[PDB]
Amino acid sequence: PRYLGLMSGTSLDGMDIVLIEQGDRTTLLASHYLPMPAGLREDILALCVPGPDEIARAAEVEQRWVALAAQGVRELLLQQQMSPDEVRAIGSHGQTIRHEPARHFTVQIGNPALLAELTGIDVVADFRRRDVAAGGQGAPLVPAFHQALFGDDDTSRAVLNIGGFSNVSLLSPGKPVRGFDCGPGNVLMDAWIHHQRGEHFDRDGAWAASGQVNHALLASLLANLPWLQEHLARHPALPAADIQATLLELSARSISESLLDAQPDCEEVLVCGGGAFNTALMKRLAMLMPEARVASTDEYGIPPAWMEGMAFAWLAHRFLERLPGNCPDVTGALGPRTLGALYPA
Amino acid sequence: PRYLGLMSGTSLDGMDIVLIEQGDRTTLLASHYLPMPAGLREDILALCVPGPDEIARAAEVEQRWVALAAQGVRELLLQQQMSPDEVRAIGSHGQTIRHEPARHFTVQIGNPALLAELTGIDVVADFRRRDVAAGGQGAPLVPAFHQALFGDDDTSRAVLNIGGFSNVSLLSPGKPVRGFDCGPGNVLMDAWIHHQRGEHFDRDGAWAASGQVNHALLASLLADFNLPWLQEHLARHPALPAADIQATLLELSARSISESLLDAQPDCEEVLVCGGGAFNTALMKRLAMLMPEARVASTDEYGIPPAWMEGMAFAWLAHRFLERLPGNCPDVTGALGPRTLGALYPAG
Ligand SMILES: Nc1ncnc2c1ncn2[C@@H]1O[C@H](COP(=O)(O)OP(=O)(O)CP(=O)(O)O)[C@@H](O)[C@H]1O
Repeated sequence: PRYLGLMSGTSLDGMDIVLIEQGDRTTLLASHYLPMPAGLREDILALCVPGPDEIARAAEVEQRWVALAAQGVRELLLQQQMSPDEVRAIGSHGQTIRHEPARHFTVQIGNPALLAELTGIDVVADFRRRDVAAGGQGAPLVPAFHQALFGDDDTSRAVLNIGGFSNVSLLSPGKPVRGFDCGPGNVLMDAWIHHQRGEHFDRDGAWAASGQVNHALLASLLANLPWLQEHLARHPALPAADIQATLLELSARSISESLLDAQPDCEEVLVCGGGAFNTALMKRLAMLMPEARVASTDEYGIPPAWMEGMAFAWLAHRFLERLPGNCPDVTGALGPRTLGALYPA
Repeated sequence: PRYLGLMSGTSLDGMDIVLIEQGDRTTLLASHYLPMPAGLREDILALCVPGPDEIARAAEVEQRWVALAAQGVRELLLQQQMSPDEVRAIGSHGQTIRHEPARHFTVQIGNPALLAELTGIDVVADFRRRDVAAGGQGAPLVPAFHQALFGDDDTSRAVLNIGGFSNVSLLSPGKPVRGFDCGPGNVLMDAWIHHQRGEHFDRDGAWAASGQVNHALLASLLADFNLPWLQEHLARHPALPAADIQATLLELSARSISESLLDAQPDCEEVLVCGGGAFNTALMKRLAMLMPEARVASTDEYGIPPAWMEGMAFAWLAHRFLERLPGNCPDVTGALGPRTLGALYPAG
């Protein structure tokens, strides 16, 4: 069946809306991004810390959030010339305004009843609360999706997300799913090329690849921008591209070492997040993990930029299939649980 | 199938827990009442008006609320020798802490995911939000249940709920379901007998029945609800026996109810009374005298115990959800049309 997934993370720049086809495999049919208006962003941020009149404020803020979400859903469907009747459900994360599992609560707003009213599509939402009710942290959610996609190959695999920072899901046969942070991802390379060339990032890692790794600098680094700038002053003036090359090597070494310490027999590293598009970084990771095949998740039909939205569409599917949606090995929950709640159209 | 219903009103005394069998008819199998501790009542009340730190406070309060609800479900099932697997779903009203349909929102707490986790039973909850989303007031919800129970091809009926206050569902054949608020129910009689005798309420209305209606006082009251409000009225009248005041308060409710009811439905053939007021023998007697063309009787005579009507409505709403049948009455709520109400939190 077909599902929409709706995600809006804590950066509040906009909403990711994806449309998947789900059967034996998960396939991305379409995707859409909708920027969040400045006014909505502030009112949400103002709810992310304790303040007065929160019940009423959150109730009114979520109405605006839902209207925007419904607009985005309508827009994606229009683009695909698809009737909402062709979609089984929307999996909506909502918007986190408070997440405090130590006090046994997590709060995502996003009035799913209104989302169903406006879209005419069944909504599955409120995915974190059941994991928390069962003693979990209510996060992370995506490793369950990683496991369903890539687990059970009888193969030791790592699903590596390279965003600003790096994190990995380890899928080892006969072992619990594991998850941990690997180190910096794109954060410094982005910071360095922005500072030096006004680029948001290093496309294909081409700037890094044109430079030459400085081993003195690399050694200092291994033993943010001001943090980096502090290091560069302690060396003669280095070409900016050599700096970039050294920053790439820094990420490649930190990721590969963290991964291999936890899963030395890793056979495949599947890379998602924007770092999967960094050709130079991907090449170096492969060199540093010579017993593992390193490839983008794209090679498996999962576009690396859309992992999160697709996970939420998938969670809608899991709910309706009466299958568990959490990964208690990573959330700390007592066991597998059905995640979410159904608000029918 | 079998369903649990969980009701907790704005009076904040306790939770109604009911077990029904639902097929062509709705039948009460078992019921349970669980008092709410003062500390929880106080903390809930404090969330009913705007205040500080509400998100975190509500989250902590609802966890205690859910723990109590789950124990109540457990006890009912223990008494009935029933496993949670024998229950199809719980329909939970939750606890209302803010209701402002004019601002298009209504808020019931009661973490349904936690309720499903603790009970091991599928939970259907959050019934008001879809009605509000469709432009309605999100209330009242019970008239749709009243309709399913008592709506008939040939009888003008009024289903009258007498709690602290009174509200009625008008069921006219070939006509839309109607609903409205009929005035005070037990609120003043309860306050007056508590003040004068330290009783929680006037059992069978016997104290009121021992008194005599004062027509001057009745006329003043009707020319207009709490104890200071009454004391202010008593100040404008000579000193009356306490029982006469109680008798006059009963007559106030009886006349206000009958007059609103008869004005809206002059051809009323049956008044079916539920809520605790149905147990007030003296009040029931006066309602019957004031509506002589209608048969005035407890819902018990129609197979629905009057104390458990509201809880049973929420059990019924869980059934309506699972059957994808509408749960609201848009003519009474003002919603755009019929809607499936609620959200499913599966036990899994
Ligand atoms: N045996 C009896 N004799 C007389 N009155 C009785 C009674 N049993 C119950 N009552 C009355 O019923 C009242 C409770 O009414 P009910 O239970 O229907 O209200 P409720 O629990 O729904 C709260 P609300 O007032 O918000 O509706 C008591 O306060 C009392 O006045």
